[PDB]
Amino acid sequence: APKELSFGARAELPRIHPVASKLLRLMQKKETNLCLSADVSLARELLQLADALGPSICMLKTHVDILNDFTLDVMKELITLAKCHEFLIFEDRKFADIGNTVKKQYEGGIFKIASWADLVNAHVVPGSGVVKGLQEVGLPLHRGCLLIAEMSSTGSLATGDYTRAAVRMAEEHSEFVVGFISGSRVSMKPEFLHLTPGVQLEAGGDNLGQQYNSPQEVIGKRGSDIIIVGRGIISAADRLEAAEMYRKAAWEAYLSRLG
Amino acid sequence: ELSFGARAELPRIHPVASKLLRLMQKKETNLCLSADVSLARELLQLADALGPSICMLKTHVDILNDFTLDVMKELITLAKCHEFLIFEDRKFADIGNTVKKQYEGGIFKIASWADLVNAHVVPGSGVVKGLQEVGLPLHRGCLLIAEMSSTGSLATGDYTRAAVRMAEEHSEFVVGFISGSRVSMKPEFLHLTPGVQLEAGGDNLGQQYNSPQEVIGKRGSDIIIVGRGIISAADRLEAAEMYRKAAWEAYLSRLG
Ligand SMILES: *c1c(F)c(=O)[nH]c(=O)n1[C@@H]1O[C@H](COP(=O)(O)O)[C@@H](O)[C@H]1O
Ligand SMILES: *c1c(F)c(=O)[nH]c(=O)n1[C@@H]1O[C@H](COP(=O)(O)O)[C@@H](O)[C@H]1O
Repeated sequence: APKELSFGARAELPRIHPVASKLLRLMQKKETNLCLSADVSLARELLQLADALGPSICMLKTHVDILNDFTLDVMKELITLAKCHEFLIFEDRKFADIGNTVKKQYEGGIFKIASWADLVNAHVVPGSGVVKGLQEVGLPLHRGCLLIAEMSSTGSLATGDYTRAAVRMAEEHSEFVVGFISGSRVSMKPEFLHLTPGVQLEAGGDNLGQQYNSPQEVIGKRGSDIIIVGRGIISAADRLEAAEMYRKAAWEAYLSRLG
Repeated sequence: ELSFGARAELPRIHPVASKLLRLMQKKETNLCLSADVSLARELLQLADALGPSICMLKTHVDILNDFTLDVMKELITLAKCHEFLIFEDRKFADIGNTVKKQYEGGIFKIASWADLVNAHVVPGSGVVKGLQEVGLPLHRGCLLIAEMSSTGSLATGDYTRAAVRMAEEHSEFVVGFISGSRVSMKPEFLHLTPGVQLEAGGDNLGQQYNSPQEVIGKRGSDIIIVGRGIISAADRLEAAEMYRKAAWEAYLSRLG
C-alpha cells in the first residue's frame, strides 16, 4: 500500500474522473461517505428520504425498476434534491448484457437512465463489450460507471480471477469507469472509488443470501471508501438518526485509516 | 437423444418446459425471435407475422419507448393465437431480495406477462431463491446464464459448472440455460443459444456469431435465439423461416 490520501486530495489526482472528483469533494465538504440505498416502491417515500437524508449522504442509490409510480418528473424532483443537498444519483442497474443491448438499456426505454444518473454499475461477466457499449452513451453525457468486482451475497462467484478481471477492465476503461462495487479494496490506484453494499451495524443477513458487515470492518479493516446501506436505515423508525449513525461510523473509520 | 415431443413427457419436466416442447414439436420450430425493437407497434407486428414460425418471443421491455401493460396484453393475445412463449431477457443479477421486487413489481410487472425470465448466477443461489418466491406461485420458469456469446465472457469453466449445479438444485423453477452449447446431460433441461447468425461475424461491441447448424447440430443446444439476423433483414418473415428451417433440420439430423 502507498500512503493514503484524503478524499479532498484524491479529488485532485491527475487521472481522476470528473464525476469521481465531484463526489470526492462533496464527501470531504459534508463529512459523509454514506450512500443511501433508497429501496422503496413509492416515489413519495423516495423523495421524502432524499430530502430529509440528503444532508447526511454523499450519494443516493436507486432501483428505478421497483418504483411502482416512476415517471421522469420524479427524477426531476430527485435531481433538484441532489443539487440542493449536494449528492450524486447512482442507478443500481447492475447491467449484464452484451454491449449492443446495454447501450439501449442505459439510454432509452421508459427510464432513460443516462439522462438523470451520475453513475451506474455493470457486471463484468459479459467481457469488456459491456463497458464499451455503456461508454458510447455515458461519455457524451459526462457520466461514470462502477464495475462489480465482488458481491455481498452468499455463494457469490465474483471472486479470485473474476475479481482480477474486473480490476483489469476498470483500468482499461478509466475514461468511463470510476471504481468498483466490492467488499474490500480491490485496486491500489487511488483514482478508483470503492463502494460497499452489505453493510449494517449489527451482525447478520437476510433470508435470501444477503450478508452484512459493519462500517468499521468495511471501511476500516477492508479499505473501502463508501458504504451503501438500504434496510439498515430504511427499516429503522427514525431514518434520519439511522443515517447519522451510519455516516458517523463510516466517516470515523475513514479518518482512523487516514489517520 | 429424445425428440422434443418425448422430452415434453419426461417425469421431472417443468410444466412451462413441456408446454414449450409440445408447441416446438407441433409447429416444427426451435427458433426464438429476439424482438429487439424500440416501438410497441413494430414489436406487435413482428409477433403477429412471425408468430407461426417461432416457439418463443424474447423481449427487452426496458428498451421499449412506449411500453405499457396494455402492449403486453396485446402480446399475450398473439402468444396464445400463434402458440409461442414470451421470454423477458431481463438477465437478473442482484441479491435475492432485490430481484424479487424487480421481477414482480415496478412499472413492468414482468412476472404478470413473462412465461420465462433468465438470471445470472454470479450473485449465488439467492438470486434464484428470490426469483422463485414470485415465479413458483405464478407457474413461471427461469433460465440460468451458464455461458455468454460475447468476447471476453467470464462465464466459463467453474462458473458454468456452478450454473449447472444451481439449476439442478432449483429444478422446480429453473427449466434450462442460456448457453452456447449443451452444458447439462439431463434432457429435462432446455438449452437456448443467443449469438446466432447464418453468416460468420460479430458486431462492433463484442457479440460473436455461430450458425444454427454449429449451435444445434454440433454443440447440442435446443433453441436458437436470433435478433439482428432477422430484425435487420428487409423481409423479416422470410428471414425467420430461413432460421427456423436451419435450426429445425439441425435438430432432426442430431436426432436421426
Ligand atoms: C448489489 C450488489 F451488487 C451487491 O453485491 N450487494 C447488494 O446488496 N446489492 C444491492 O445493494 C443494496 C443492499 O441493500 P440492503 O441489504 O442494505 O438493504 C440493495 O439495493 C441490493 O440490490
Ligand atoms: C444475452 C446473453 F446472455 C448472451 O450471452 N448473448 C446475447 O446476445 N444476449 C442477448 O441476446 C440477443 C442476441 O441478439 P443478436 O445479436 O442476434 O441481435 C440480444 O438481445 C442480447 O441482449
